[PDB]
Amino acid sequence: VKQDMPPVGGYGPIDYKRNLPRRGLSGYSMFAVGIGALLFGYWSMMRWNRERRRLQIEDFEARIALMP
Amino acid sequence: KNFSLRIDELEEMLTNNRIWRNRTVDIGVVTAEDALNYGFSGVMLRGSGIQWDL
Repeated sequence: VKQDMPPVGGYGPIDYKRNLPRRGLSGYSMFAVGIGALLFGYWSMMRWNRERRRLQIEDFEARIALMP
Repeated sequence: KNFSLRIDELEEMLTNNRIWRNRTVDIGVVTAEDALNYGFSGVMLRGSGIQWDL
């Protein structure tokens, strides 16, 4: 009998592919998302700014009527 | 099998990394005339043009 170490029954395949799935989407979608979220933030910032303008005018009314 | 997956993940990590590329692209040209005169061997001959494997 012989007791070397051959490949017992053959070994299966071994990959060597450059498998890069390319996660993400196209860049035009990235520009669309960026400009959309940016403009969303601009509109919300505009609304909050003019609300605080209203309250700032009310504080001006306080300092005007409080003075004499 | 496991090292095939790990070398693919190394190629994921580096290799189309922008600033490592911009670190080493511009530098170290090897003229094929100089590659044969100056006695380069191995990976230098495989990279600098002419097809040569012992």
